Amino acid sequence: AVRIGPCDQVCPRIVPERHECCRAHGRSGYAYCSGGGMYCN
Repeated sequence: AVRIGPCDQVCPRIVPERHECCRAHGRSGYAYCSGGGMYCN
């Protein structure tokens, strides 16, 4: 699990946008937002 660029910005967005960030950045999918940035699977 790692952090994506806009994932922190699209974290508070809807549901399809949250999974779209990780999937669009070559990541497994949306996992959770901790500390000060969103983290993908």
